[PDB]
Amino acid sequence: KVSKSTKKFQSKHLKHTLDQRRKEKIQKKRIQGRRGNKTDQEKADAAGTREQQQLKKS
Amino acid sequence: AQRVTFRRRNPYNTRSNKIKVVKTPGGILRAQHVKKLATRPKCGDCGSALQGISTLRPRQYATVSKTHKTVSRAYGGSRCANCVKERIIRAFLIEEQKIVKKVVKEQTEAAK
Amino acid sequence: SINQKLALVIKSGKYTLGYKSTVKSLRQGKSKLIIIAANTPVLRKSELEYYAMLSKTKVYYFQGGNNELGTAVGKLFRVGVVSILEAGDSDILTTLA
Amino acid sequence: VLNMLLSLDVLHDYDPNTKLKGNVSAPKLKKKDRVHLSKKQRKARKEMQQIEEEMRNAEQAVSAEERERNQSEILKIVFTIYLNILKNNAKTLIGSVLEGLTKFGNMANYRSLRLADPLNNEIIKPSVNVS
Amino acid sequence: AKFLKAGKVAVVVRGRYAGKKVVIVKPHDEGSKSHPFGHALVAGIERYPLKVTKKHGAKKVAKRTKIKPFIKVVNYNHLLPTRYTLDVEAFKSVVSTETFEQPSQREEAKKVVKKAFEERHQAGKNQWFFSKLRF
Ligand SMILES: [Zn+2]
Repeated sequence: KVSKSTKKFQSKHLKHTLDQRRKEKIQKKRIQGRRGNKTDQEKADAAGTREQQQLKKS
Repeated sequence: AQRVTFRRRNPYNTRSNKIKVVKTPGGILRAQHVKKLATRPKCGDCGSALQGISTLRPRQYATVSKTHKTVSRAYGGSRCANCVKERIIRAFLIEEQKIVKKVVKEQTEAAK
Repeated sequence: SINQKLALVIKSGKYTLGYKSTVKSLRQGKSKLIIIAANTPVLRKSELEYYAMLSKTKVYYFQGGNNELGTAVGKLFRVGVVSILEAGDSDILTTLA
Repeated sequence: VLNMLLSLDVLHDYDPNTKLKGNVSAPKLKKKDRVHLSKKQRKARKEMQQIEEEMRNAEQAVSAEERERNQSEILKIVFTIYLNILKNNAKTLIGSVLEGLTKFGNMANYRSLRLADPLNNEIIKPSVNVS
Repeated sequence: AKFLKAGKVAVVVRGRYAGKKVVIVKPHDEGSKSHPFGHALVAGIERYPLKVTKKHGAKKVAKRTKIKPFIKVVNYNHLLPTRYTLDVEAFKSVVSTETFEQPSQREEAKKVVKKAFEERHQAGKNQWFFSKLRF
């Protein structure tokens, strides 16, 4: 037997939730093949520490 | 299998209006609004529920006798037993330390 | 060392481990020395100090926590204070320790 | 002596998102392991946190706007020192002056004869003041 | 040595009289049949006397200096012994194990303790015992 909250959610919020999930999936697929989308930790690793940068300059 | 609804102005499922379903002496199901549950008084030092004090709504304490909302011990009804014991021990030890420090100061200023 | 003397006392002598037992023995006047761990709470430490002053019981401040003192005694649990009722075979009392 | 000006951090800009040293700490005290605070104490805690947040923002802004003014003044002083050394034409200070000009020029609008090698010499390879 | 002996002043830390000052009359280290634990019979102050100034006179002074006593059987775990002493020679004979099984003996013991405490307070002795502990 379906619960009341499940019925209410499926009648109210299911459609736009699924549409938003599809939109996020499409955007992720589009951005995966592009260049220039890196996280803060990844960019910090790429730049390196001050000592690493001074070594790279030298 | 009879369906019931609110009996007051509020049509929304807010915390203020909560419904229980009861079978009246007429043989039918009807809604009843339930009040907010009372909260046990808490100790002012550790926050644990006070023992020996009845749990009532804030305005219901004005209608009961003092024995139902106090404890015969000092700070009874405000602080629990362990907190009072710590307060007594700490106060006595602080006074003793003050006496000892005063004696030490008297001795160390007595050289000159 | 001091751990060897304590271990010998536990092996042969008489002891009480814990705050309640220590205070009871201090009240009964059967304590020869109280070893206090450095991890004990300040209020209980001050109460023990006052009780020792009242009962004229020697105090030794252990250089370690309650777990180090428990391991020194020989028990796999923490002990916050030890009281020496009888030295027994050891000589912790003789050496002012 | 004159080589210490080469170590002025205020005349350096690094990458905007440089990686710093690995620092790990508890993000927050656990909810079940909190200390009891009275309602007056909790309200005072909220008030002092609100004060502290705005003080932190103001201090950040003030430090940001003072670093630039200090950088300008230090640039003026350093360039005056370098140019006066050059006009004095001291044969033993030319290399350091040129290295400083090359390092801090874009911030503006023989090893046996010297002692006490510059700081981080293992990583700071001299661009102009080579051996 | 032992410090929980007759005449030793203690502070009660548990019970209705928590924080009140008592004096030990008869220590029982092995306990009793009805109290199988290390306990002590104590006589303490339930209502400390109020301070008297020069403005007060006659009947008011007689009212302010009244002392209400109490007699209790207290476990050692519920007492905090002090380093101070107070003489119990006046009422060491009324406070016994029997006193707490006969209410009339309780009444007589409280009467005697009240009289002794008021006399000692009016004599000016033991100012610390007759002063409230602020906790
Ligand atoms: Zn409490």
